[PDB]
This record gives sequence, structure tokens and C-alpha cells, in this order.
Amino acid sequence: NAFSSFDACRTGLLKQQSAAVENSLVRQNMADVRAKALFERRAVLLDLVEGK
Amino acid sequence: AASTIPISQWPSLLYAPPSSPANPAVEALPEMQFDDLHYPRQMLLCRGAGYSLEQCNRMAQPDARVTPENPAEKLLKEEAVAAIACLSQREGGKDEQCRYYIERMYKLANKE
Amino acid sequence: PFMWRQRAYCAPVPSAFASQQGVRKPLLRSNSESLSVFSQIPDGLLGHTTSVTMGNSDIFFLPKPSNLLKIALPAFVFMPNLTIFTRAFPFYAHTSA
Amino acid sequence: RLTFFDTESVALQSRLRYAEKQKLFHQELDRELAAGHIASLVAEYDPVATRLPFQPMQDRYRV
Repeated sequence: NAFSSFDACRTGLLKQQSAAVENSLVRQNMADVRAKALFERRAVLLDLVEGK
Repeated sequence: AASTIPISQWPSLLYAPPSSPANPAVEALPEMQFDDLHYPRQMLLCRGAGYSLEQCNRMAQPDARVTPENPAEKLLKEEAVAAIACLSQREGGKDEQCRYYIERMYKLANKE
Repeated sequence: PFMWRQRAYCAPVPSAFASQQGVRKPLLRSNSESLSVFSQIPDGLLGHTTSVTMGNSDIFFLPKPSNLLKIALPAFVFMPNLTIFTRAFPFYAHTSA
Repeated sequence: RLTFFDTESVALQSRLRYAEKQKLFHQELDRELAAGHIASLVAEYDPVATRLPFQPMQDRYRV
């Protein structure tokens, strides 16, 4: 009756760790893709920029 | 008369406060509880058992480990209902209109 | 073990967060060791420091010229005479002559 | 004196052994507490941040 609760809390922690890794990966990849797109936008705007 | 309580005496002030016209139950101040971990713990345990979020939310229940209930609410039930009737009729007991019921309750609870 | 960022006395020393250093010295040390005397210093000569004794220095000598004096001098009574009226001493000790 | 008229040496030796036990106990306890303080940081540790952009994650950082 006690080992059940212990195992439950245990598996909960494991699930937390897995979910944290997955969510962090997704967030990281989204941010990097956004940064790359911003970089290309800057590149085209520097091709269009005008002055000296 | 009421002198300053230094910072070192505050832990005793929290569980043995000075006298007021509206005191708490000092004997029950160590029994006041309200768990901020109740629902997180419940969810963690159920998700570890293997349930889904919907099942956990359906099985969730509010904490029973809270501050205990006043026994006066079960012992002085009729007196309290009568006092509340008097208050509702007489505008909150202005100019001493529910003194009868309040004094009966006070005597019943205190006994000199 | 409950409030780590608020209890700094029970926390590791800043040399422990640094990840760089026969027998080597330990890598992990607490600040709570400051509450002990012989944590880092040794216990050498611990029980032998109250044994270094030095004698006193007073000399009990004073010349006693009585040829200078021709009168007696008063003297204190230090204890009651128990050689006389021994049996009655508890019964008359409280009175004043 | 030392051969026939001393118990202080034995008593002090016993007391110093007691002191050694006490010292080592306190040392180990303090070390455990500091270790718990450091263990509280494993929750803050994020091994995904070690990942380089557009690269796979390494099992070296305890996936």
C-alpha cells in the first residue's frame, strides 16, 4: 500500500523529466527558426538599403 | 502599557498573541492549515498511477486537511439562526436589538 | 534542508561551485563548518595547555621592630571559644555581651 | 609519577577519541547538507540548452 504511492510519485517525476525535455526542444527549435527567418529578412533589407 | 515587541519575540507572538476584543483560538492556531500542494500532488500521483488529465480532473477532490470547523456551528445552531433572524429584521442589531440572543449565546459558551 | 537560498550558513563554500581544484583535499565543504573550532585547525596540544604552570611570586617577609613601640595594640577575635560553655553555645550564641 | 600516579593521561586520551568521533560526525553532516543544497540545482539544470542550433542532443548530458 505504501510502495504503490512511492512508485506513483516516482513515475510522475520521470514523466515530468521527459515532458520537460520534449517541450524545451520544441521551444528551442521554434526560436531558432524564427531567428533564421529574421536573419534572411535582414539580408534582403540590406540588399535594398540605400545611402552611403 | 502596550510596549513594543522586538523582532526576536515574534515567533512567540504568532502563536501566543496579545489579548483583543476579537481573539482567535490560540489552542487551535497550530491546527490552521491550507495546502498549496494539494492539487499538484494529487495530479502527480494520479498521472504516475497512469491516468489521463481528464480522468485526474474528474477524480480530483478538494482538501479535507484544512482548518477545522467551529463546533459552535453545530452546538449553537438554533441560537445562531435566531440571532441572524433578529439581525436581518432589526438592521444588524442597531441600538441593542439582538442583545437577548447574543447574551444567551455568550452565557452558553462562557459559563462565567 | 528546506530553504536553501535563504539558509546560506548551511551552504557550500564558493570554492565548491568552481569545478576545479598522496591524498587530496575534499572538494565539497560547507559554511556550517565555521561553527566548529577544530574543523580545519588540528587538535594538537588540546589537553596539555592548562598544564603549563607558573608559580606565584609573593614573599611573606616584613621586619618587626618592636623596640619602636611601647604600647599594646588591639586584636581581633576570629572564632568563638568552644572550650568553655560548650554545651550552652547554641543557646547563648545569639546574645550580645 | 607517570608510572604509578596518573589517570589523567588515560582519561584525556579517551576524551580525545570521543572528540575525534564528534568531529568526524559533524564534518560528514555538514558535507551532506551542502550536497543537498547542490542537489536542489538539478531541477534548474536543463540539458537541452547544451544543444547547439540545428544539431542533435547528446546523451553525454544525461538525456
